[PDB]
Amino acid sequence: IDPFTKHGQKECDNALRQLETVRELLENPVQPINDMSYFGCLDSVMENSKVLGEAMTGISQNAKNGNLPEFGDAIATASKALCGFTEAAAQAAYLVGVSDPNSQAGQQGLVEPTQFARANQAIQMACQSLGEPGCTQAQVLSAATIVAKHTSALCNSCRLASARTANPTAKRQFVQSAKEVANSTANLVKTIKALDGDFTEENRAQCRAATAPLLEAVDNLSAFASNPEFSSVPAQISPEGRAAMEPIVISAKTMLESAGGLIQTARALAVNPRDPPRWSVLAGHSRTVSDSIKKLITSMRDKAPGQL
Repeated sequence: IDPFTKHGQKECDNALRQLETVRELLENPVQPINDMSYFGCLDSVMENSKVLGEAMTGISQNAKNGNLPEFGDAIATASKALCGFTEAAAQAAYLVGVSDPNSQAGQQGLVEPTQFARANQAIQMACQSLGEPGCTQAQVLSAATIVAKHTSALCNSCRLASARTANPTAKRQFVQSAKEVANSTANLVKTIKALDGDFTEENRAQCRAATAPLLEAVDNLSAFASNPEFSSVPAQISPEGRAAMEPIVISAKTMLESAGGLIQTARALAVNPRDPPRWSVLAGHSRTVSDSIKKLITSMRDKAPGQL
């Protein structure tokens, strides 16, 4: 296969993978998707529906006329607009479903807690680099200093954890934790400078020593943070909330499903556009993608007065 057609067909396959990933946003929205306000979602849906409508014209025109570079560009643009659209729709659907008097908003966990696997991995990596013969001076230094930036950011998380937990026993572990990590992390930073100034076996032994109190401090924290009452609590959306969000949610799903059929079918037409059955299939998908977006827009506008 010639590389231009391969490239065009790869654009479509990358687009279909992207739609599959983004569709998950619609499965159970029980947390905000992003930080848009309701009108921000509506504004984004409006903007994406113009970008999409143009890209859809470009997908059919360029597959018909054989312009493969522009076809693959229009498929990429369509994809980014559909992903945009879905992020805005899923966020709007969440905002609607939680706003019902019988629903309770989602609560985000106090810490990450991926931030803690990542810190502990940095430490293990720095220990291996400090210990094992296979690293340059510069490289032992980077692996030590990357530990400092994880643990330093763990201090900001403690702070925000305490200065928002209500629960005081936790608030105090998080204030205390911040100090232990800050004190251990300052200690490590000190050893790293002494090392990047005189690169001896004993200064290397000092940085190594400095990681144990630090790692213990990240372990008292990393372990204690992911207790219960600290994991995010999903929204509890009432039957009425669910029914109110449903037209947004189903129209966005139906949009994505028919967009996938439009792209899959375009992927074949770009190689051979003399195919009336596939143009008819594409047109069917295209009409559904357009009807879906109209419904979604209508549904978002019907509810928008509540968000003023």
